[PDB]
Order: sequence, then structure tokens, then C-alpha cells
Amino acid sequence: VDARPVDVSVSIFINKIYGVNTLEQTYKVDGYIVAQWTGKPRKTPGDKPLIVENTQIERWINNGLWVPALEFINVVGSPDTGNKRLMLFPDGRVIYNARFLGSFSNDMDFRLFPFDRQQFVLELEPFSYNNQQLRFSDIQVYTENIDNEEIDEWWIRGKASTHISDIRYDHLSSVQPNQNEFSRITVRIDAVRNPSYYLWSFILPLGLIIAASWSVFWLESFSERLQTSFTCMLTVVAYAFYTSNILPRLPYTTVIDQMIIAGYGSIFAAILLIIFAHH
Amino acid sequence: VDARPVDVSVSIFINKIYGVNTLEQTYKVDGYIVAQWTGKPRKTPGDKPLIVENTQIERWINNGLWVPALEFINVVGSPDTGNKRLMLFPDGRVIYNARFLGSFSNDMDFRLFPFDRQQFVLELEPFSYNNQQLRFSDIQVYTENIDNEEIDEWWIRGKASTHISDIRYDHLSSVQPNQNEFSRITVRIDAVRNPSYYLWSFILPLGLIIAASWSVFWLESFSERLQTSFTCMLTVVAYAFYTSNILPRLPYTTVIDQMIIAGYGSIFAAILLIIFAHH
Amino acid sequence: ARPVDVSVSIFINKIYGVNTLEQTYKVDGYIVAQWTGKPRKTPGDKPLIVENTQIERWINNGLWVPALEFINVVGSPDTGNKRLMLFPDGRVIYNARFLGSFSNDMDFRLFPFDRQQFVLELEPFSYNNQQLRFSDIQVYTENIDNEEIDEWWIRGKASTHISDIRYDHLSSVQPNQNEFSRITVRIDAVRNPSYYLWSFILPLGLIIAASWSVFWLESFSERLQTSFTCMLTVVAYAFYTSNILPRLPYTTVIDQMIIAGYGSIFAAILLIIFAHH
Amino acid sequence: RPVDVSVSIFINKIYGVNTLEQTYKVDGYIVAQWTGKPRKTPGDKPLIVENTQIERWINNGLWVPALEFINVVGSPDTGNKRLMLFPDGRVIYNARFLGSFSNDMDFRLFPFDRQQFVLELEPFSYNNQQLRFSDIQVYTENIDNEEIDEWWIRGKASTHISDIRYDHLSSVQPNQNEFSRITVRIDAVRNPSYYLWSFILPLGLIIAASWSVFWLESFSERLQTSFTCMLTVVAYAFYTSNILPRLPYTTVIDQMIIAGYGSIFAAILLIIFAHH
Amino acid sequence: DARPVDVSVSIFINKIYGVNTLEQTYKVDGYIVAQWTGKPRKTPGDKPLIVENTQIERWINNGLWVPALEFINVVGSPDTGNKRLMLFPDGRVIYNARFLGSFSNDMDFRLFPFDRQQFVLELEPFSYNNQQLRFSDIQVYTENIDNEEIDEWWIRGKASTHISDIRYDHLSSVQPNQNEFSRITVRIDAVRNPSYYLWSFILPLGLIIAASWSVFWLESFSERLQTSFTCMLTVVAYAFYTSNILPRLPYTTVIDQMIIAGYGSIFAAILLIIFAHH
Amino acid sequence: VQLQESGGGLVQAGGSLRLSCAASGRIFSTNVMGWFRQAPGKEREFVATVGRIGGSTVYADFVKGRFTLSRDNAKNMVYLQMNSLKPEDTAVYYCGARIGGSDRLAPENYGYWGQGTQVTVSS
Amino acid sequence: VQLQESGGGLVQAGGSLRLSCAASGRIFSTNVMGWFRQAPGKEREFVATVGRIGGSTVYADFVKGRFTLSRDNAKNMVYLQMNSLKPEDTAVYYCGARIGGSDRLAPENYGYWGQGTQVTVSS
Amino acid sequence: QVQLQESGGGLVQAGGSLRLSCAASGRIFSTNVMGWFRQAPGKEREFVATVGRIGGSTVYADFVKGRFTLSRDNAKNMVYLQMNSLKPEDTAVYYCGARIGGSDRLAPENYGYWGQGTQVTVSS
Amino acid sequence: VQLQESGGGLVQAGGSLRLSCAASGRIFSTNVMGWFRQAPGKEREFVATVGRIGGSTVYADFVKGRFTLSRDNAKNMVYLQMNSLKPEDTAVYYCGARIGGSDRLAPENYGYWGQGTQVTVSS
Amino acid sequence: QVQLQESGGGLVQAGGSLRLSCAASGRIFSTNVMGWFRQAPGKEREFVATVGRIGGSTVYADFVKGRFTLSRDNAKNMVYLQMNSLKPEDTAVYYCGARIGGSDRLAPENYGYWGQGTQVTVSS
Repeated sequence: VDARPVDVSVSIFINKIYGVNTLEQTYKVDGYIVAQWTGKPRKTPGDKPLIVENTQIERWINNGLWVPALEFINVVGSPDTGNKRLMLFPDGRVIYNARFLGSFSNDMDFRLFPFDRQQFVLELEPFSYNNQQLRFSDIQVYTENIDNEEIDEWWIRGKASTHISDIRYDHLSSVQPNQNEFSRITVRIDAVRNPSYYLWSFILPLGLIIAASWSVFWLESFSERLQTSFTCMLTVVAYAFYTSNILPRLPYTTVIDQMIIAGYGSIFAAILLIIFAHH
Repeated sequence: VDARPVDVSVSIFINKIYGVNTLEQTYKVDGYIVAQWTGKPRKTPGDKPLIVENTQIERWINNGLWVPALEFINVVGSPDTGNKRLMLFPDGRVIYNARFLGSFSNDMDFRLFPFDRQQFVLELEPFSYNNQQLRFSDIQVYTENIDNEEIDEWWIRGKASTHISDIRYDHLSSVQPNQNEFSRITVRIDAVRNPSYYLWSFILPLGLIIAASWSVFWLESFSERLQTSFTCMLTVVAYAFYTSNILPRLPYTTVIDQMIIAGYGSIFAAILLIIFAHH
Repeated sequence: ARPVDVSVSIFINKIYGVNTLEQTYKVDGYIVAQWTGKPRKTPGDKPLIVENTQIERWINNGLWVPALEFINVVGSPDTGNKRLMLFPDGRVIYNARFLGSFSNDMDFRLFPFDRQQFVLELEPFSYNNQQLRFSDIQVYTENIDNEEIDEWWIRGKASTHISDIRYDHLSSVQPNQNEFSRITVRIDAVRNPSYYLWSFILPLGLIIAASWSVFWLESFSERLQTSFTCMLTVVAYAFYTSNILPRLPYTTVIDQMIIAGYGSIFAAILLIIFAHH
Repeated sequence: RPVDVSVSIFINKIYGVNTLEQTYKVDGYIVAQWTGKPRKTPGDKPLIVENTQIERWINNGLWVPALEFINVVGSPDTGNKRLMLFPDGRVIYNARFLGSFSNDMDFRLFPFDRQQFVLELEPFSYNNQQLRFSDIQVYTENIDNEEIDEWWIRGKASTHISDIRYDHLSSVQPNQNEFSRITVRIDAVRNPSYYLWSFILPLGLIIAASWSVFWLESFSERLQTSFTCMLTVVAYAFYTSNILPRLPYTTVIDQMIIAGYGSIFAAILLIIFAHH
Repeated sequence: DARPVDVSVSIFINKIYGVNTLEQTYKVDGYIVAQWTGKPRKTPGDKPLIVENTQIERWINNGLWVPALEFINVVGSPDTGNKRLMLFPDGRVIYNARFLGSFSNDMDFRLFPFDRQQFVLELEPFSYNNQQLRFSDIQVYTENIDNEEIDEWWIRGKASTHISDIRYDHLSSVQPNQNEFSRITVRIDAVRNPSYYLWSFILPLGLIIAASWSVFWLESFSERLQTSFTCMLTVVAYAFYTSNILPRLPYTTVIDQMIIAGYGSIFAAILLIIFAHH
Repeated sequence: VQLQESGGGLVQAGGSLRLSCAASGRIFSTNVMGWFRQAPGKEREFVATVGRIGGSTVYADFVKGRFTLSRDNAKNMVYLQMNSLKPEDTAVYYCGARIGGSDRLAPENYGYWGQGTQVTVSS
Repeated sequence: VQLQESGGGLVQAGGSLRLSCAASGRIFSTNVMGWFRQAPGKEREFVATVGRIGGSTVYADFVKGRFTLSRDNAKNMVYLQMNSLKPEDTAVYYCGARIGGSDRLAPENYGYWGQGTQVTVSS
Repeated sequence: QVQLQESGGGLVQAGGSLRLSCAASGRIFSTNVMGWFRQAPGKEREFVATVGRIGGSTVYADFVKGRFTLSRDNAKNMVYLQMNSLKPEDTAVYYCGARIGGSDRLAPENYGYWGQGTQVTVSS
Repeated sequence: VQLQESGGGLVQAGGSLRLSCAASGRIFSTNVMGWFRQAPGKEREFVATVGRIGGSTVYADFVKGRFTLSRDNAKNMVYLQMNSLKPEDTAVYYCGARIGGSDRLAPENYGYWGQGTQVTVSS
Repeated sequence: QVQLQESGGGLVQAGGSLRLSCAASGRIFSTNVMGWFRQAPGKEREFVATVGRIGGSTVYADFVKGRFTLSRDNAKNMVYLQMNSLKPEDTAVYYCGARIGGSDRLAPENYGYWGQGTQVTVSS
């Protein structure tokens, strides 16, 4: 008779989502991971749950304790693990708890910046054990309690979305039959960018410049109209260089980038209009 | 046996608070953590206190010595722990001491920049032991003796504020009654920013420009008044870059940012006034 | 005894963080190495999963796990979880997560229209091809939905090679023991030029086009003073460009366009002078 | 009864000054020597114990006290390290280090500022009744040409041996609260050649050319040229800022820019005080 | 009596990059091969024995002599990759290791972008004097370059090597004739690729300094002056452009001197214009 | 935003009381709310507030498991269930909204304070 | 782009079906395609889609090795081979294209939905 | 703008040897750029040998199996391919190409200025 | 910024003296103050000053627990309690104010020096 | 710029001693740049001794084998080479060069302002 897969119950605590790198399509997540399963019963001092911390956890693994490696699928490099703890129950129960900080990757489309929406995901999967050996029974997510989002870069929208799926790998389908599927937890945090800084400091002043760019037609002579249009051209270049110094690095154009091109277009159109009157 | 919680006495020495990252809402703290409790009495060489340093700390833990892991709740990644020591007294007393350097997060509101005030906090909590097993009996804070604050970026205001609270975790209430509460130390350092480089190099020249912006109306012709208003517009854009190039990255507007928008507004108002005279 | 045949599978999750001046790029993925070792006893005489720090305990106890080096890696790669799958019939399956900075010859002279070949070179660190040879290489790359949002555009399937590297410093040390088995993996990609087309080539074009409109001015005083203003604009655009564009020891298409902008103004200035005096 | 420790510090490099953090990088070697408990060594000769082998000797009872760099910022990068064990009990600990060190750094006189680069060494656990520093020797780099260097080292290294009395741990035990501290100081002057020729000289030529506006014939000419010079001083101020180190105060260069703003604002007030 | 161990070294230089002008450092990726003869041993099948990475430590704990060889001019601990030991039955020991380190040396950038550099590597035993361990020879293998056009640095000539003895004065008091250490020195000579700075800095600055004298062709004094201030603003805008690209240095380069010449040319032209009107 | 406490009154030692706080105004979450107490001739001390991470609640060291903070985000309300009351708990219980700062335990970081609800525990 | 499902119908418990999805329009890869199902009075739930790296396929927790997603990039088609069908699998099977987002499992990130193919498992 | 010229090919018996030579003339900086390739009738052009990236190393195709050796004469702008223990499988036209670009010395796409070729015929 | 020492005099070996330094002018803290000594034909050597961290005080290697530095921040005064005086302690004791600086023990970093107070230890 | 002058050479028997001296006169800012070299007839100019980078260190050629010692006397701007246990192999013209620049204390090309030389002859 075959032994049943080990049901693992996971809880994820998300303390912080920050340090978004637009070009690399990465974000930093600080939190805690809690994993619970029923192992083999054991003797604990006084028949009370035993606490095993950090470097002592290894001593238990060398001695035969089963602690499966759970991998963050979308982590970029090894996550910085803080303190870690095992809570060993005499009835077999095991509770693993560790603090983490890692750079996570996901598909990030910033074409609508500063009015872009993002989905921050965390993907967890056993590194070596298939779903015939280890399966995720459930997932709970606890996120930060925010007082005021005004002071925050991102605005979290709704509760955390979770999924428990099975990943079938075609490579290792040959390794063994029905042993190629892995249990996977997916956690998703939806957020909208705070556009307050870009509204007042990028869209509004650029608007006042594009509005003032058409006022050159109210000049008396052709010599005055033209020389002022080149001054506005220099201002749009100076504003483009001001935006570049702040705006994130991207392989495409944002709403703000399109407004700068519109500013160049407006001046080049105004210049073509001044020439189409004199000669 | 004695089943009462272990009273842990803590001292924190703050050597430096520096490297504030406005966008990440983090700051670096260098200092020393001192933790003290009374364990089981022991025989030490010559019945004098015994010094156990760094890697030997581990050899004692493997051999049964209880050294609980205390976590900095608001630390961003594993703190760089330097030297660590244990002092084993024959009477049972245990004194743990360690040097630390860590990036700490907290709610930081920079909307009043450069006249912003900050509260730099350190939150300490046992990683695994609840307050039925381990409770903080007291917290003492020692800060650096400063000669001259003129040379410093931040100006520390008042003595360190401390708290000892209990954190009740709802994800824990699924095991045993009254075992879901944890003892927590809160340390707070209040500081005001040094507005030197910001009054003289950002508010003062910006003031002189906004003041000189109204002196375009005293020009004789409409051709002179207008061409000078575009020059001032170019200067406010050139000044807006100068600020962006130096000032910190934020998801909102500061006092300086509001002054730049005021500078854009003042010129756009002056331009509307010049047009409201000619045509 | 016959060399040990090693079968390799490489999974490329991400290629990012290109450093133009250092000629490096970051690769996140998995490395799967499979060979047949000596038969052994495993619990319940079933495959055995040995993870991370436990691997070291098996090596100390005599298990042969050869070190496979990434030839073009820059510094030690960040190795995540590592695993060994041990079979009673001798088979060993080594799987590990890696993140590394890889160096390659990168020519950015055609930027932003440059094409790159991202390579991964794998070779046993200590065992020559008489002891250890690569029997095959399989490459699995990311399934892309939309490349519009991506900096690089992958073109074609991964190209693989298995070659032998002969080292001269190993001759006069031992005969026919100086050759090493090498796996080469190549990913071809074309840069997404959308940002540079609309934000660099197009506005610069509108400036170089507007630079010749100076000849339509009535007086010599107007024609000259406006040419110096355009000169200041090209310098202004060159400092706008420099702040964004990657650091290189040569000139790109964009850099050549800026020099063309300087040339066009200096030519226009020589033309204005060749009319008055 | 306290153990006399003799220290030698070798300073290979002082670089990577961070003005805002008030830190600097130091590469060197630390040599610590004391006489301990006599031993048996292979062949009754001095014994070299390197890197990972030392940890084995410590576990086995060898006393190697932890000496802390008081002003280090984070754990220093320790390279190779070794012990030399003599049968008479003599112990020589030597290690290569690279660390970020902090100290009070006043950059108000930049680029003509002088700095004191210090290193403070103190035992982490042993008071001076147990461990005291008997002496300190400092060896610094032999420089061929300082023209190519950012900092100009002035004089020999200054050293001190002091006792640090702590008022906390005064109650822990009587006359057990004092610690032995070594202090090493390197005095250096900044090389101002780049800032003289590229900042002070061109700014001078601009502030000098700013008064040439008065030579103009009409009021329309005098004013429009003053705004052009104003734009140039802003242009020079944003040129300066892009190079200059980040500071919470103003430098000599920053004061010269304010003088440049002042000169133009004065000249502007002078032109207005003629027309209306 | 008691002859020192002759150690034979081979250094493979894969890459020289990441020059930091202000720190006077550069990054080197390569391999270090060191060989010496130890006591003969029994190896499985009387063929050489390969011991690599964490297993080397197990052999050292068990008594194997593997001396620590220090890179004298390294800045911080070099990032060591894989490392092995080839132990022969005949007694021979071969240590190979992959490294990446930041190396310091005297770097003069006053002639930038036309500056020449000597990239050095200095190797010395950390604890053993030349009465215990001496370097018998050094062999240097460098990268085979196809096209240097795409490279920042241009390697000139073969690698230069030296084997010297370093006498330490702090060690004279310690023991007689035990204060000297064996040192390997490796030098790579290179010239900077000035293509980017010729076409993007010297050439446009030249076209500006050339156009600066064209103001004298303007009819009136009001035109000549107002245009000279515009050129002044251009030289400041160009100085700000160069600063944002050029490396951080405590002195002036050829490019920096050209900018000062540009400021001088305008100030001279301004003095010439005034010396005509009033 | 105006705050209003209720539920206070006379109780015997060992007894229970359920305090309620109603928030009316510019408020987007009940997380910002926090309970405080002030006995005659004594400072205003922290009682209970929400913890930073989900599932956590911060209680003063005197609470010792006896009090519980609950919330009804739909009704813009927070409740303080007080059990096993000791005469030491006699005070005017205040409900404040966290104006700012970065310390949930500091009264200075709280404002828009209510009139208070008097709790009297007898013997 | 337009999506069209086929292959559904009446099957006995333990039986098999092979669903097919045809795409026509702005589509360069069959990778963006995903199978979903919707039983009357129940939410549209994820069934199967391609995994991020080559050789991987994402299946819902109820699939339990019974269904297999295959593709014919030349014919611009995806197929869902359904085996060991239980009455719980009775629903209208939809084929959607990942309209964006960054979650393969969320139907919100899918668009250009087909009319659907009814699958009825009997007893 | 270089010209490449192969020689040394011919008819040899199985087990025999040949020494191919390639002469480079033009805008050629180094012989490191040069690589040997082969093409049998109705078969693709496959890589044979080229210089490795690090000094002392040479890259050889998996069929070479120690039998062929690449040598160079940087002064004469010559590369030589010493072919020993020739099998009939080695019968092809051997080409000498120059690394025009890319970053893969094994790919023939990254090679240009190809010579006319030198036919080698190995008889069983 | 004026400094004035007092409390010196003639003492027998083993005896005690309490030196006092009165500060007046541009001083907001007694922390910048340090004691120094200078015997005829000998250099000015450091004696005692406040340490960087709270509770710490820096003493010269010759002090050997005998001297104690105290302060009265109200009267802008520092005191040096000298006990178990040896003839080696005979010198003119100076009180200096740290003109900023970055080395507490270096006399060069001190300005506003007082006239000095002579302590003569006899035998 | 500067001028260098060697002295102290001559005829000595094997096992004997000599003390070479070098006098520097000019815009020399330190005695650290000075280095001793030797040149035997029909042989290349080889490095003998110079200062080490770190304080307390001196760089000596592999043939010195503890026999020679480099000294300085900074003030009078002079360096000294104390040569003991002289062997006939040490017979050469000893030169004193000032490091002009570069970054290699051992390479004779990074030197300059060389003196006339001082002949040292070691006999039977």
C-alpha cells in the first residue's frame, strides 16, 4: 500500500512591497512564510511542543528530520532569510516559520504610467517533491494594515487573491509516470500607482508650457515669432531632460513621454504655420 | 520546576542613524544590543563570570544552552551582526551582547521637506517564545554625545521614547489558549532635518526668481515683456531640473515642489496679464 | 574505464540586466545534470531525494558529484536550492537554481537596432573528456505572451553545441588528458527600439529639419543669432541623450546623428558667412 | 595579571570617502601579539595555523580574544588570517582587512578641507584587568607621486592608548568597567586641482563678465543680458551640483554661486535704480 | 639546510574591466594555478587524485599542506569560484582556482582619453617566508582577442612578469633572515580606445571654439556682445554635458583643458570686442 | 472626523464591559483608531490598537489577555471587550484616530479624540 | 481576434472528450490561450494553460492528471484531452486569450472568449 | 575586406594524414579570427576547429577526437590544420572562414570571407 | 569662549585634588571639554574627556582608575577628581574646548585653552 | 628636472663588502622613487633594489638573497646600497634611476634621470 502525499498548510505575511525596478520587471517583498504538516510522531521534553531555532534546525535535519525545501518560483536570486524556527509537536505535527526578503519578478506593463495598475505575485512550489509526495492543502495571506496611503507610492486594491494549482513538467515526464506534477501556491496583490507627484509636477507644468507655446502667434513681426518658437523648443528639450532625470527606465513610451512628443509636435506645427505665412 | 516566563532586560546603544532612503522609507542604524536574564545556576572556571564569544556561542547552544532569537520586527533584510558575546555568571545570570548594523523601515512623511520631523523606531520581539515563556522586563536606551550638530544632516530632539507592549496574533489562536501573545520593545528617536543647504540653495534663489518674475511689467514694449517672460519660464524649468537632480525621490510633492508649481503659476498668470493689455 | 556520459538540461527563466560597458548580462534559471554513478543502497530501495546542505554529507561519505563550471560567468553565481536524486542502480540527477552575471562579446555600434547572442558555456572544472564528457544538451526557454512590454525580442530557438577544448598548459603534464568537454548554449535577441525611435531619432530629426529653416530669415543678424541658438539646442539634446544612453567606448547610430546635427549647424554657419562677407 | 597585547596596523589604502554618510574605506593588516599559556608545537618549532584551521584550535581551547573596530560600519571584509604559535606561549595573530570606517568629517571648507582618518580598536569582551594594549605601531603606504591622488597625506600616523570607562556595566562588577582602546589617526588634505581649474576659475570669469553688462548703450540691452547671465549662473549651479558631493550644508564653491546670484541681483537692482 | 618549497605558478587572465578612476581600481577575472612537490602518497589506482571545493578543507584538517597565497594588491576578499587539488602518487600537488577581484594600482588619467595603463597582479604567500616557500617561476596566459574596436581597452604587448623578494622591517626583530617573502608580479599594458571621446567631445568642442570667433563678423557692438554671452552659455552647457559623462578625477584631463581653453577664447574675444567700442 | 465613545459604566471587580467607538467623517479605515485611558491625576495611557501586519493587535502591558479589540469597517466602528476588570482599570476611556507620526503607542500621534466613556470598577 | 471551441457533448462517467479551440486574427502564439469552465450558477473557473517555461503546463487542482493541454502552433489551435470524466466536470468549457495582466489563473486577465462548448457527464 | 586561400588537401588512405594551410591577405589584424569548417556533398557546413578564448586553448568539434591540431603563424598570417588518423567520414571540402561577428565561434553564420575550399578524400 | 582652571596646588604623594574648569561664552555643552597636562620640558598630553556613547569617558593610560571626570551642565563646568596622586602627576593642568575636530585625544583639535592650574605632588 | 649621481663602487675580493651611494638634486619630492639597477657587459639592465609600497618593505631582486640592503636618509636626498658577501656574479655597473611614473617598481622602462653609474668589480 502506497503512502499518501503529505498535506502542507501555508500562511504568507506580506509586510512590505517596494523597490519596483521597471526595466528589470522586479519588486522587493518582505514577509514571513509559515508551513505546517503532520510528520512522524516523536518524543519532546515534557510532551510539550519543542522550539528549534536557526542553526539548531540543521542538527535535526542531519539526524533525519524531514524539512522539505519550498522554492519561490519567481524569486530573483536567493532570498535573504532572517530568523527561522521549527515547532515540533509530539503527535507528529511540524510548523516551519521563517522571515524573508527577496526580489520577485512578474510581467509588468508600465505603458499607462503614472496611471498603471500592477499585480504583485508570489509563487511557491516544493523544489524536489511532486504532488504524490507533497501537496499544498491550503494558503492564507495576511497583508499590512494601512492607515494612510497618501504617503505611499502604491495603493493596494482589494484582498489578496490565492490559487492552488498543479504544474506538469514534460521534461521529467519520462523520468517516471504520474510523478511529473508539482503542487503550486500563487499569491496576488493588486495595486494602483499614486499619480499625485506626476500630476502636479509633470502633467500640469507641461500643460502650462504647451498652452504658452501657442501665444507666440500674438507677436507682431516674423523675426519675433520665429526667435520665440526656438526658445520654446529649447524649453521642451529642457523639460524632456528634466523628466528623463526622474522618470523610470523603460523600453517603450509612457503617457508623459507621449506628452513630450506632443510638445515637440506642437512647436514644429507652430513653426510650419509661421513659415506658411511669410514666404 | 519553575514554569514562569523568563524576564529579559534589554539595553540598546545607538551609535548612528544615517542613510535615510525617502522612497523606500528606510534608515540605517548602527549600535549594540544587550539582553539579560537569569537561567539555571552553573559552575564556571574559578567561579568567576565566563566570557563566550562568537562561534563558541554556537558550541554552547548545541550543548543545551538557551539563547533565544530576538527579532528586529522593522528590519529590512538580515542585520549585519558584528562581534557577539555571552557572559555566564555562576548565579545563573546570562548576558548576551552584540554589535549590529541594519536597515530599518518606518512610516516616513516627507511632505514638509526640508522642515520635516522624523521618528526613527526600533521594534524588538522574541522570534519563537510567547510572553508565557519570555517577557521583556525593561528597556534602556543610550544615544551618542554630539559636539556640533551643524555638520550633521539630522538633529536629534529629546530623549529616547520606549514602550513594552504585547502583540496578540490571530493566526496563532488555532493551537493552545493564552499562547498567541508576544512581548515587544519599541524604541523611538525623534529628529528634525537640517534645513541649511535647502534654505540657501533652494528657497532663497527660487524666491529671488519669483520676485524678479514680476519685474517684466516695467519693460517699455510688449515685445520686451513677452520675450523676458519666456526666459523666466526657461529659468523655472532649469531650476525644476536643478531640484530634481539633488532633492530626494518621493511619490508626492514637498514645500520646494509646491514653490516650483507656484513659480510656473506666477509666470503663467503674468503671461495672461501681458496678453490682457495688448490685444 | 569509459568516460562518464553527463546529460544536461538548462532552463532559462530570465535574461536581463545588460551592462554595455562591462559586456555582461544576468541569467536566472535551472541546471539539470544527469549521469550514472556506482550502484548504492537507498531507504526502501527507492529513489532518494537529498537537498541543499545534505548533499555535502553525501560527498564527505564518498558520493561523486563533479563540479561543472560556467566558463563565462563573472563571479560566483548565486545558487539557490540544490538537489540530488539518487537511485539504487547508480543513476544521479543533480538539479539546482542559479542566477549569474555572464560575459559575452557584445557589439552595440548599431544601437538601438543591435542584435545580441546571449551565451552560456558549461565545462567540468577538474575532469577531462576521458573521465567526463557531455553526451547531450537540452534548452528550455520562457514562453512569451507579448514582447511589446519587453526590452529584448528573442529570435528563433536556442542554439546548442558540444565541443572539446584543448589546453596547451595541460600538455607536458599528462598525454591525451588535456581536452575538456564543453556545452555552449546561445539565445539570439533583437533590441526593442520603440523608446529610442519616438523619443530620440524622431525629435532629433525635427531639430535637424528645423535647423535649415534659419535660411528663411531676412537679415544676416537674424540668421546667425538663431544658428547659435540651434547649436545650444544640439548641445542640450546631446546632454539629454547622454543622461539616458548606455556608456560605450564607441559611437552608436544616435551618437552619429548628434555629430550630424553639429555638422549640419557648422555647415549652415559656413553657408551664412559665404553670402555676407 | 592583565594580558599585554602589542598591536601593529598597516594602512595600504584610504579611499571611497562618502561625504553624506561621513565614512571612508580602509584596506590594511592588523597584527596582534601576546604571551599566553605554553604549548607543545610540532618539532618544538613555531607553528603557522591559517584561516579555517584556527577555528579548530579555538574549539580545542586556544584563547584568541575578539578585538573590535569601534568606528567600523558593518562587519569588515576579513581576507587571509593566521596564527603563529610558539612553545613558550607567544601568540601572533595577523589578518588582512577592508572596512568602511566612520568619523566626524567637516566638508564646509571644500575643496580646501583637511580630514583626520581614524581607526579605533578595543577588545569586545575583556576589560583592562584581563586584556590591555601595551603598544601600537602604524605603517603607512610609501607614495611616489601625490599629484595623481585625491588625498594628500600630511605627516606620520598619530597613535594613542586610552582607557574607556563605561557607566553602564559599572554595577556589573567594581573596577571592571574600563576597556583598553587604540586610536590611530591619518591626516590628509584634499587635492583641489580639479576644483580650482574647472570650478573657481570659470565661475570667476563669469562673475567678472557679469559686470560687463553696464558697458551697454540702452536699458533694453542691459536688462535682457542680465537675465541671460542669471540663466548662466543657474546653468553653472546645475553643472556644479551634478559633480559636487552631497552635503547638508554649503561649501566654498556653493558660497561662490550664491555670490554669483548676489552679484547679478545687485546689478539688476542698480539698472532699475536708473530708469524709474 | 631545510630547503624551501619551490612553487610554480600559472595565471590566466580572462577579463580586465570595471576601471574605477577615483578609487584607482580595476576588476580581473581569471584562474590561478600553483604547483609544488610534497611527500609521495597512495592514490586510488596509483593515478592522480582530484579533490575539489569543500573536500579540500577535509584534507587540510587531516594534515595536507595547502599554503595561502595572497593577492597583495586585491581590494577586499576576491570572489573565489571552484577550486581543486590534483594530488599525484609521485608527491606533486596542483592547486587550481577561479577568481574575480578588484585590484588596485597607480593609475594616472591626466592624458585621458589618450592614457596608457599597466594592470598589475601581485601574489605573495600570506605566512611562509622564502626560507619555507619560494616562487620558482610564473607563466601568464591572456585572452585571445578578435576585434579590439568593440573593446574599451587595447592590450599592448605580452604580459610582463617578475619574481622578487620583499624584506619586511617589522619582521627583523621577530627572527634572523626570516623577514623576506617571495613575490610574483604580473603586468598587462593597455591603451584606452579614444574613439567615443574624439567624435563626441573633441570634434564638437572644436566646431564650437571655431564658431566662437565668427562673432567678429557681426555688424554692431550690440550684436557681437549678446552673441558672445550665448557662446559663453554654450561652453557652460558643454562643460555640464562633459561632466555628466567623464570619469570622476581629482585633476584635469585633455578634455577639461579644452573646456578651459573654450572659456579663455570667449573671455579673450569679449576683451577684444570692448577694446573697439569705448 | 468626529469620534464618539459609549458602553462605559459601573461594574464589580471580575466583571465585563463592551466599549464602542463610532467614527463620523473623513475616515477610510478603522485601523487608524485606538483606545486610550486616563485615570484622575494620571497621564493618558495607550490601551489597544491594530497591529501592522494582518491578524495582529497591539495591547498595553496591563491588558494581560483580558481586553479584546474588534472592528466593524462597514459601520465605521471599533469595540473594546473588557473582561476580568480590576479596580486599577477605573478611568475615562478615550478613542482617538492616529493623526500620523510613526508610533501607534504614542498619544501625541493621535487626535480627533472623543468626549470619553467613564469606566468605574468597584470592590 | 476571435476564439471558437468544439469537441463537447454527452459522455458517460469514466469517459473521454477532446476539446478544440481555433483562433483567428491578431495572434502570434497559442501560448496566450487558456481553458476555463462554467457550471450553471457557478463562477468561471480556470482549467488549463501553458506554464511560463518550456515543457510546463498549469492545471487546476480538480484536473488531478485526467486532462491534457496540447497545441498545434501551425494550425493556431489548442486541444484539451479530457479523460476519466466525473459528473462534477459538467460545465460549458470556454477558451480565452490572456488579454494581459500577470496571472495565468485569473479569468480577469483573459479576453476574446469563445461561445463555449457544453460538456455533459452522466450517471 | 580580406581574401582567404586553403591548400594541403587531397587523396589519402584511411589512417593517413594531411596538413591543411590557410593564407590570409587584407584587412586582417589576427589569425585568432580564422576557423576551419567542412562540407560533405548534400550535407551542411559544419565547424571543425578554431582558437579558444583563453591563451593555450583551441576549440574542436566533437568528431575531431584528438586527431586534428590547429596551429598558427601570426607573422605569415597562416593557420594550419594537421589532420591525422583520417577516417572516410572526414571526406569533405575544408573551408577557412573569418569570424565576421556575433559571439559564437562555433556558428558558421558568424563567419565570412570564405575561401574556395580544399577537397580532402579519405579512401576506405 | 573663555576657559578657567582652578583647584591646583601642593599635595603629598597619595593625596587628592579636585580640579575645576569654568566655561563662559559660545558653549551649549560641557562635552567638548577635555583635561590635558604639561610638565616642564615635556609635551602637552591628554588626561580626560567625554566618550562618544552615553555613560562613557576617555582617560589617558596613566590615570589607571585614579582620576574621574564629572560635569555640571548648569554652571558650564567640568571637574577632575584626582586621587592617589604620584609625583609623576606633577604638571600644569589645562582645560580645552574641542573646536569641533575628529580626535578627542589630540591637543591640536582643541582651542580656547585656559591659563592652567599647577599641581605639585611631593615626597 | 632632477640629476642623479652614484658613488661607492670599486674593486673587492669575493666575500667582501661595498656601500653604494646615490645623490639626488632637483625637483625630487621623495627618496621613494629611487631604485638601484645593474648592467654587466653584454647583459641587459636588471633590477637590484627599490622601496616597497607599504611602510617597512623593500623590494629586492631574487639574486640579492639577503646580502644587500637599501637605506635612505630622506633629508640630504640620498639612497644607499650596502652590499655584503659579494660574489663574482655581482660584477656590473650599478645604476641609480628615479621612477618617472608607470606602475611597476621593477620595470627599468618606468625609470629615468639615470646617473653615470658606479662600477663594482668582484674578483678571485
